[PDB]
Amino acid sequence: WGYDDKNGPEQWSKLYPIANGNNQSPVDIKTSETKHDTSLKPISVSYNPATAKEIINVGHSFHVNFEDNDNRSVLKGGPFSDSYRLFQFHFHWGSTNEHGSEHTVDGVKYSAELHVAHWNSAKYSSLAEAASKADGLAVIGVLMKVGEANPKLQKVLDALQAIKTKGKRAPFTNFDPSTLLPSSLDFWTYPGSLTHPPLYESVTWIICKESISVSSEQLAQFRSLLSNVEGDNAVPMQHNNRPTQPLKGRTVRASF
Ligand SMILES: CC1(C)O[C@@H]2[C@@H](CO[C@@]3(COS(N)(=O)=O)OC(C)(C)O[C@@H]23)O1
Ligand SMILES: [Zn+2]
Repeated sequence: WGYDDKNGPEQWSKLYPIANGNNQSPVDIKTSETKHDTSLKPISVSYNPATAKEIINVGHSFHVNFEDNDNRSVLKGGPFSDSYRLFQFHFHWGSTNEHGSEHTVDGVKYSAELHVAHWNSAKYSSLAEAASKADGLAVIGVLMKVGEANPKLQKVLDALQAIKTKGKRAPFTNFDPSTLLPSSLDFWTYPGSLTHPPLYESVTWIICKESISVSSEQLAQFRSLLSNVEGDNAVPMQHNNRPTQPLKGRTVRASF
């Protein structure tokens, strides 16, 4: 699977029927229709830089994995009663600065989007087990607006030269991804899914209202990553964001 014309988002329903489900992500957040929930507690993240493990080129994107054998790096608060264990973060981008984010706010598309994923370690004992549970995954989404260079992305960006082609991987250690989050953690939350196959509707989304910046050149670096295996003709990763999906009755709650 990928985002090309033949194997993109529009063709995912073929092997994954859940793609047309009632809890799919991403979605367009309409602020006039969100419901402020007074019960929503503040988002609390506490990550240990030592849990950073490695970075991998998966063909359609790349992601940074974290050791998730214990609760050294966790997420709490918000709409959760359980503690969620950090295990990965990655980005989504588009072919041009005009688009790239997965979620949209009042129809506005941003240039990219950061996803920090965690799994429910209070109820399950592994990502594999939690991945398909309705309450198994928690993912923070941060909209990235094209503008000033984001120094926080530096380490991530510098590591890409070692995993240029599909399947390459390299250690990525000593990094706390909470340093990538916006100053304010006011958020929107709704029940959704993974935005890439298998598309399980096991994700409780936490979308930050505040965006973070990224320069046009930094985005270029993402797009310069290759989706081909070493040796083949270079084929740049131009985009990997899935179109917004129907809310189908779901209510998007706001912590503010
Ligand atoms: C690079 C990218 C998109 O992110 C990886 C992998 C497969 O899908 C994901 C999607 O997670 S998401 N986009 O719902 O946060 O689901 C998991 C299993 C959480 O890993 C994510 O590809
Ligand atoms: Zn994602």
